[PDB]
Amino acid sequence: MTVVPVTSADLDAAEVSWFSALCSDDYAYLGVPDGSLRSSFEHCSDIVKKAEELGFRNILCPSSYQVGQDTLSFVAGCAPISDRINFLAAIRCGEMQPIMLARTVATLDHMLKGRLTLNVISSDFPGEVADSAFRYKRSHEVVEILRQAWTRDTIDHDGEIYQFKGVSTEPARPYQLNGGPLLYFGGYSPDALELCGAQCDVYLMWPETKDQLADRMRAAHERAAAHGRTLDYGLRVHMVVRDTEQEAREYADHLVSKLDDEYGQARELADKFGYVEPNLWTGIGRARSGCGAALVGSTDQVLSALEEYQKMGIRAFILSGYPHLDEAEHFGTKVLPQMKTCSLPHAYGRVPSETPATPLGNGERH
Amino acid sequence: MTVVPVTSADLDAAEVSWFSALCSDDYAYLGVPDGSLRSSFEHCSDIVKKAEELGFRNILCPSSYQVGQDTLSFVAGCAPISDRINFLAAIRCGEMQPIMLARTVATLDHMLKGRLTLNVISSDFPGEVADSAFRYKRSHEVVEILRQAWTRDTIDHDGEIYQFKGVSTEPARPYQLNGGPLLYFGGYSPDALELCGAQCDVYLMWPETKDQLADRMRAAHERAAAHGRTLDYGLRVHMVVRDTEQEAREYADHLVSKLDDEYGQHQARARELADKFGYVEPNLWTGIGRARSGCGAALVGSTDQVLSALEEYQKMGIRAFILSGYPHLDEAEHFGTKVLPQMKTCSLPHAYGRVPSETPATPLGNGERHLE
Repeated sequence: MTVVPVTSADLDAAEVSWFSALCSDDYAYLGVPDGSLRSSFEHCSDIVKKAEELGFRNILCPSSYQVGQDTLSFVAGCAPISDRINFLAAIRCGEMQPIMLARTVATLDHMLKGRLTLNVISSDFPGEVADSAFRYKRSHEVVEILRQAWTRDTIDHDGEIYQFKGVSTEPARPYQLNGGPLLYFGGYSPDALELCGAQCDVYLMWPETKDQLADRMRAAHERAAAHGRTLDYGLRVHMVVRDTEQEAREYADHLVSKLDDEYGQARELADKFGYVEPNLWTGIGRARSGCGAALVGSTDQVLSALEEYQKMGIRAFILSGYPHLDEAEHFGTKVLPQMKTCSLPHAYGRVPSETPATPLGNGERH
Repeated sequence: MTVVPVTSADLDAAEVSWFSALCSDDYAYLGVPDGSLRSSFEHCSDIVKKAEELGFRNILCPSSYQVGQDTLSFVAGCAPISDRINFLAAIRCGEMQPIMLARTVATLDHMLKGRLTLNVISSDFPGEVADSAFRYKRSHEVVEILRQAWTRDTIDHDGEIYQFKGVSTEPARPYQLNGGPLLYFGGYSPDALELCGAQCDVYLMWPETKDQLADRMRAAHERAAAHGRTLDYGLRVHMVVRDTEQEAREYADHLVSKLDDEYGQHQARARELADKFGYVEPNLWTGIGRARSGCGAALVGSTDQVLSALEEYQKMGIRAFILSGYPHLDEAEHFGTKVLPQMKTCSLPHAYGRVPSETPATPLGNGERHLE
């Protein structure tokens, strides 16, 4: 069947997401600063606007100290302007004070009538450096707390890094039910699995050999099962999709074309930046934009690959092209229509239909 | 003579601000929890929308762990929806990590094409308890840093609470120039003056006897002048304003009517708590203070009484007003149709010269984008 048991087993669809590129991540030629495509609100919202326009059911919103929009600001920016699309908010644990994060989570959740998914990154703070051990221990206690806000009356958490005995959750009650919003995050180190295992609702994978992926999927599930839980499974990958393959390979070679790479040329080139699979091009990795591989192929090639990834159990896709605008337009008109899509929160059953009996909703105000 | 020198001396106007009430602060009868008036986005934005509709030039956006909108979220909420009105964002220092705050500040600033003013509150964090000494020392280092972001190329700050050696400001460059956005905040405690002194652009005063205010204004200026700075001065007060005074006194007595106070009173045992909760001035009713809402006094009077009182406050040097009624919606409607049109208003940032006219040469604006 599926590589491992997946929480959304019986689901005959998948969440096909785009990318807001809030961290000056958008480009015309990779390595080439293009003024048109700075990560400004006008632009980045245009993406969300066009992404929703085309029927993408979520969009990742990254968070780093680069020129661009603060995640949570941008989400709230777009909340009024959006109708249908879910948001995937990057959130560095410890960055905003847990209880306040808990609130902001709620606030947004209500701003979006449930269309929210916190993505829990655990990296170093800007201008700060503390070791993995702590950073995860921290990101643990922060989710532990967010979870209390969403489930309990009162926050009672006596940790190594944080301590809260008896803090009303009324300020921080979210739109979503049944344990609160969904958490899409990954991690490969044991520490980052333990977390993806105890607390991932979704587990993200950066792109690899169809078999290497299986191994990740197992390695994750093993840790999840020890906490008596099943995960769902998602793929971050880039995208170059056209009618014809010799059009896609062409554009792909156009994207890196100006990049003054180590391979910009005793010329014994070890070029292990070629097609690790039929349609999985690791060449894009010669601009280390985080995602080091891209689906490249005809409409039908891409569609088949995603249909395969789906057969395995990968229930979410977090796609991203260059430009982020134009490439969403392609995949949108071409591949999207031909998938059965969903919103994981709607399926997982967290979002209610009419505004709920919350403090910020239809509850008794005390 | 204004009581003390004010930064906006020759300014023939004032910034007349309203109140978003994001901290379940809105009511019909004080002490009476009303579902109608939750601090939800729909509602609180309606205020900003109505407040801007009427020509209020700023709106304070408070920040506490009560049922309501997170400030900075709500500001960014309203940024797309607004055209004219400035926002005054409450900002608990240390709450968000300084460098990231610095960014968020920029992000918003650009979302608002300059229509931003951070209000620097220095209280305890939710579920946390730390001694005043530290809380201020912290709020110091946080402004010190925000200011670097707004002025310098990289952030270099070695503090007791925070340390950042050499952190590009490119991510965190604001829309505003000339020292960055404006800081409206108060404080009466020594520590809170020293700060309002070293770092207030505006200094906010909760309502008092026109003379008691003067004393605050002096005590503030002493600290400001010691740093070789002039402040501007702003008044938080509530509002009940009508055509007729015996209409305003009426509504006022209606607001506290349900409040289950010690004052809610045959062996004739009657205390004079109306000594404590009556008209300390002509039009300054301390009765609202029964509601132990933060602002313990309200302007109450005819249109023309209120207008005169504000014109008096203005003579002294108070160049900003942060007004708030009950309901927040309806009362803004009154003051708006009645008193507002009859004042010469402004935007302090526009006057202080911080906002530029065409989109600036910033990272997020019209600037050269540099390989990441």
